[PDB]
Amino acid sequence: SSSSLKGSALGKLVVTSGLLHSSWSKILEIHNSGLEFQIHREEKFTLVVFSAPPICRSSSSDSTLLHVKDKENPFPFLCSENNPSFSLHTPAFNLFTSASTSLTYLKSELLQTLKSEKPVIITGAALGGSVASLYTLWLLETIEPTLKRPLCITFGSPLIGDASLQQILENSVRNSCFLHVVSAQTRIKMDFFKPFGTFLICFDSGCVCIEDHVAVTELLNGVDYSQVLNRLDQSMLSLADSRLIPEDVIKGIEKRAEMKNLRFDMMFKKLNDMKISMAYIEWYKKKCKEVKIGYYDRFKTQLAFPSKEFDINIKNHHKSELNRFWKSVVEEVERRPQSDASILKRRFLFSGNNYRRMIEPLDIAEYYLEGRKEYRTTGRSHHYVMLEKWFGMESILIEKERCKKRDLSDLLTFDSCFWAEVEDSLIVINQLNTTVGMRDDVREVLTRKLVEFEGYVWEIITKREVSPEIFLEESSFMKWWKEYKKIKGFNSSYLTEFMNTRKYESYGK
Amino acid sequence: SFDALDPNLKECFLDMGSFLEDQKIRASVIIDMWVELYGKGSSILYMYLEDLASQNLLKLVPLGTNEHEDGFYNDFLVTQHDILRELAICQSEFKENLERKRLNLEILENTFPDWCLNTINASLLSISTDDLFSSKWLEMDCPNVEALVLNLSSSDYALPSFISGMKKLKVLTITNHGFYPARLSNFSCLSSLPNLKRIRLEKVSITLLDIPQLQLSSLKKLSLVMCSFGEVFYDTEDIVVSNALSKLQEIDIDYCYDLDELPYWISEIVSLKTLSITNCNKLSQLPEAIGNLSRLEVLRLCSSMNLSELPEATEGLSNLRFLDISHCLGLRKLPQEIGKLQNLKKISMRKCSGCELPESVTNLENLEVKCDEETGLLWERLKPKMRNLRVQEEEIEHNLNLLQMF
Amino acid sequence: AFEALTGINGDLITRSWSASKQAYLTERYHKEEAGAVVIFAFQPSFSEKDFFDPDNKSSFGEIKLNRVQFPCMRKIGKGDVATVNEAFLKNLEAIIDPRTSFQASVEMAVRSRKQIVFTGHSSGGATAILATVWYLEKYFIRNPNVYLEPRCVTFGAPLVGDSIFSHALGREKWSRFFVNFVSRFDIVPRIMLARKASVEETLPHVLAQLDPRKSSVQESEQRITEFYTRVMRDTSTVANQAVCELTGSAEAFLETLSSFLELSPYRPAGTFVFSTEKRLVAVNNSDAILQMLFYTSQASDEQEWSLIPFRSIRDHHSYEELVQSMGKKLFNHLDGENSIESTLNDLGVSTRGRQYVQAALEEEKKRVENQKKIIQVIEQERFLKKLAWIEDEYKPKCQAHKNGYYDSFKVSNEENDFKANVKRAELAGVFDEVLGLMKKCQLPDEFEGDIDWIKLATRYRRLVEPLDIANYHRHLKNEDTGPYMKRGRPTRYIYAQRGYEHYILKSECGSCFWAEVEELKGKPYEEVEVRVKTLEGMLGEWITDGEVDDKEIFLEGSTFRKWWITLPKNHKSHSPLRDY
Repeated sequence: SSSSLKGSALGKLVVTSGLLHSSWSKILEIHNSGLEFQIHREEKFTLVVFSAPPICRSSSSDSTLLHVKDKENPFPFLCSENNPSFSLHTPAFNLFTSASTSLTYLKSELLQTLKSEKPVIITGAALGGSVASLYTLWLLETIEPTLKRPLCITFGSPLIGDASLQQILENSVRNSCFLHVVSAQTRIKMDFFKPFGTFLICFDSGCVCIEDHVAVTELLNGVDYSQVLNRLDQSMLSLADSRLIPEDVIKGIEKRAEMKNLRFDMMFKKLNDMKISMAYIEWYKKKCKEVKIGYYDRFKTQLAFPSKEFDINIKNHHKSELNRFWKSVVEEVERRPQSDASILKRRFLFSGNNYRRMIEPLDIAEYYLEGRKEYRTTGRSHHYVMLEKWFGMESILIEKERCKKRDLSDLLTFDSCFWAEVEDSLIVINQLNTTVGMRDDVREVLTRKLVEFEGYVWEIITKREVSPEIFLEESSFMKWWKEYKKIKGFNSSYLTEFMNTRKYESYGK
Repeated sequence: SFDALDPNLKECFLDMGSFLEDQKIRASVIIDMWVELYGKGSSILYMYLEDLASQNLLKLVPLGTNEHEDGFYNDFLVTQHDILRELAICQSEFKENLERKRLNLEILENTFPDWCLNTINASLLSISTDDLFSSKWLEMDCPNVEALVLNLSSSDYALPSFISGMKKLKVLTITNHGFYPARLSNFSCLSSLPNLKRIRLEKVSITLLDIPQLQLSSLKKLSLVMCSFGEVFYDTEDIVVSNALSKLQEIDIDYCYDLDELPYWISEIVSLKTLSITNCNKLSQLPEAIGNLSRLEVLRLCSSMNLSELPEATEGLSNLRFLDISHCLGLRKLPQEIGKLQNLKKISMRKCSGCELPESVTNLENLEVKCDEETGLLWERLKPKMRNLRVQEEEIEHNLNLLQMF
Repeated sequence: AFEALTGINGDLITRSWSASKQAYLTERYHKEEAGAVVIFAFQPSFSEKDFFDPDNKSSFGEIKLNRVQFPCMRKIGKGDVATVNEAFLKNLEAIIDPRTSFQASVEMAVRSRKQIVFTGHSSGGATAILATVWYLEKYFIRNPNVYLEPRCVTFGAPLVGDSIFSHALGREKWSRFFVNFVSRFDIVPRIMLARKASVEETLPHVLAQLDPRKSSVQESEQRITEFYTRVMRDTSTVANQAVCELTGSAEAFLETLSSFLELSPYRPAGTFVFSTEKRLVAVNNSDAILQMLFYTSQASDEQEWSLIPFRSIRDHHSYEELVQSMGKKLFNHLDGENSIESTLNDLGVSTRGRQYVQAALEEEKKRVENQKKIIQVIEQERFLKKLAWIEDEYKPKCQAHKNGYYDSFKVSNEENDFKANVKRAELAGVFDEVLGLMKKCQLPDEFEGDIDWIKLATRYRRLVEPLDIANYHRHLKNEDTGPYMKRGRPTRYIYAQRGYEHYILKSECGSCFWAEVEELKGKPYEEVEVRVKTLEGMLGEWITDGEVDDKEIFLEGSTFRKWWITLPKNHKSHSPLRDY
């Protein structure tokens, strides 16, 4: 029974380490109906204490809703596409919002203390506990497991958030930062408000540590803490022991944990299947280049008019699975990192970079055949932008060298939104050729758009950052070139001289 | 070579002459034709085809990891060199065109041949047309034919009227070689034929609701590949399906991309034995009237990636033997009464490792599951609850055979 | 039973205890001969500079071993060296040096074909262990014979090494030579589990009380109880940490705590033999020994809380009654026997402690079953068909095209290349899963030393690594992440290389030949003179050993030949290979 043993031992370990006694002593010192605080920069660690007025019984269940686009929302970093909103307990939110004033400077102090590798603890009693959590959740707006994060220790506090919040903080790093010390005699009304984080439950003859929120629900659903800390201290040298939680809860915790471990191993196993799928895409791309179309235009045509058997399999089996897998990977690692030195260690990061640069063009084809505009700023999905950012962060720390006498045939274009630009340019050109009664300010801005695109194209060609397959006869880039050559006239430039003399037929040789 | 072949393989090889040059033919086409022409079994005809590939007289390529089950050969290419077809032609011009047996005819831009005014005595007639064909049909007599093949390239097509004159027809095949689907019309003429038993179409734009309207009283099988269905209507209850279609047993729908909803009438063929909807990637669900097929034996749904669940009325299929859901990636959970089927013996569920087996599957006996190893993790826990279970595992070998269909 | 387990019998215990008693007088060590036996006993110490070195700045006194004097005390594939106590290493290095006439004596005793035994009471015990390892690195590892097998027999010694020390003994099969006797309440086997700061002010008094020589010192109730209390508190935290990360169970909040915790790096090594007045219990499992080091000396009942602090000290001096009267006690080997409840309550363990010890033994069994599964996988026929298709089908057809399978793969114009790529990926997955099990310590200590595994991994690396390099360079992956040897090379190949090199030795690898030629070509010859010279120097040794094949690399269409031919005729006239 791994989970039962761990829970008992971890409660025992935290009790022996000695943070409850120090934190509670500081709380007792600040105490023995407003919001106050104290700061102690001891040699061991910097410790911040909040005190706050007693508990309102009538106002126990009111909450304020927040939203991403709302501007009074202080925590916009933690709401997402699957959770665009969350709601918070009202009185503690008001206390925190009022106190924001000088704890801005305190935030500078505490973040600077953390960056120098010293521990920081934020703690409070019952209502001051909730406020403390808010302050901690305010400091956590920047996370990487290379750098430190605060720890919150909370003695007998009410819940603050609802199920949307505990869904945001379900299996993430931001859970590991909270520690709620609650006697087994307190009962909670969890119809609306929910628990997040890790809990320490203090029985009479021992204590237990539980990280699962279902079990907290099953144990606490429906005191004075100096005595319970004394009782734990005395029970430390007990001569006899029982099991303080029932075995039904143990079975539940074990079951869920085993499921989670299996699902962790599953993606490590499935990455190799994904690589065989990409190999199929490689041979598809090779044939699409042998027939002088390019795989982007072949994919687009066969999406409009399906006629072939290989292409339906490409789209419906290989690309669909690849998209599903990589969305899952990005959804999972951006709440729970790898390797504690970098999320997405090295096989996932470099495979994901290759996947993005091979597979996004087809997502652009789908987007623009379906009848949409402005892909880059309004259309591309989250996992693509995350993959680009994470790889670019590390690509600056590695040494490499690009030869100027190579064969570029098998290069993948570094900007995976190249075809989005081409589609936008084609849209603009046809809107010029088809419009009537159009003003001249708009005509001038459209000419600005064309000149901008010309600059972008010449700067990727000259830098050797595009693949020669954009020069294949039945490409869309060549349709853009033909129509722009018509609507241009004789205004010669660098790009026009490159194309006209037919020097594009030796690029990348 | 041709003479060195035994008698039967002589005409089996001679039948190859009717298909256009370098045409990638699936092995089910000629197998169905041969079954109706020669009354033999499908298995032994596949053995003859393997034999002809052993003497290096044709090429046989599998497209995937399907086995040679009962007459499911929609997954094998027959591919023949030019000169082998030319040799197969060589043996059959000895007799005269009006009294040939195997005659291949060509029509280029409505330049009809001037001997078709006569009375043709072929029993296996093929017709080829080009892009410019305008469906100005000459009137011929062809009373000796039992088979018929129509190669197309047109944007629009009308079946000839003299089809009603072939009182001896048995088989029918239309293949479109154009870029965009052909619009077939003038199709009701077939209602006069008393002997039509198998029909096959490919890459043609058909309003599927026609078949009940057409009184195909003797049709045994109907197969569609890559067809387009257009606007899916349903509201023609005027015609009793079970009386017009008294002899229909198999329907094979393959690669029909736009079919998002299965038609209403196929639930009313109580003579159904097989039903096969494979590679249809817009089909998300099946009608709850499928439980009205009380005599359905086989049911294949291979490689339909978007099908999320199987309908409940699968309880009512009391005759189901074979049940194939290989590579059904969107399938989540089998129906919760799947264990009430007291005849289900086999299942293939390769790549269905993501599908949750309900409890009552323990209420089955002597079943053989074919699956990959990741699927077996679902099938290994429940072993000691099943007195005669077999779980046979093969492996996916990888090849580029489908790059022929590019 | 005991003799069939440990390899020693009663008279050897008797002689070792007598000799280690004699060593209380002589200087630094004491030699004793009896027929075909020679035993060296070592002298203890009871000051503070001989446990925690005053020069050392760290909190436990630890120093890392040296890769040239103890080459085997490391994790092979990873690279990490072991860690020992600095005081004990200093003592050993003082003893070994030529001025002492210690090496000459052991060489005398070894050329005579006799048995060698190292021993000592408490601190001397810690030196004995070190000497044994020194012997094993100098003599036994060069020609391993039963004549040369040593013995180490220690009496209440303190802990000496970290977890890599125990792992390194386990991988070499040397853990069977060491035997350590610990009484139930003896306190010195538990001292080095504490922080130096927690005992620095009360250490010398209690040490003075442990000396059997200067016995004139008198007790103090409070100093004794304080030493005992703090020592057991640090022991408590070390054991709990060990349980909580037995399987990596919810490591998150444990890491968050870990920013607040300092815990000793010392673990048991060898076989540990706990003793009571009724029974002897033997354990080979280090995790179970670490739990029993805390649960055996907790209180049987309540009022015994005042007796334990002094009975610990008094039990440190109870190894004479133990040695003279060990034939009259029942012997039980804990790892094998399955009725541990009676045994472990006889030792005084509670029920929680018993569950923790059971957990440790179960995890060892889980590691053994993991190894069984891996052997089953790699013995099958589909795996070896994947490996034999490259050997017998791909490589010969690529030799018959007159360019070799590296360049054949790098051009990739056929379905045979698609098949090689998919096979390469499948084998990659399997060896990556094994490596991942090794990195979490889910396999037994001796897996990296198994010879079937070394042969398999060497065959795999030498066939398939050229294809991984061809994949890297085929598709321009070396312009996105740099040269192969730095950030491109997978960890499985490095692990295999290190394991093979260790097994035999007791442009650095030949399987990475191609990488070098890809870095070196296309460059002016002045800048690459040295590197081309080193490569063409090691090519002969590689071709003989079988790392590089000779039918492939000299082919007409090959990449290496078409680079070699363009070098200056001044170089091509004096090359070591110009006759190819």
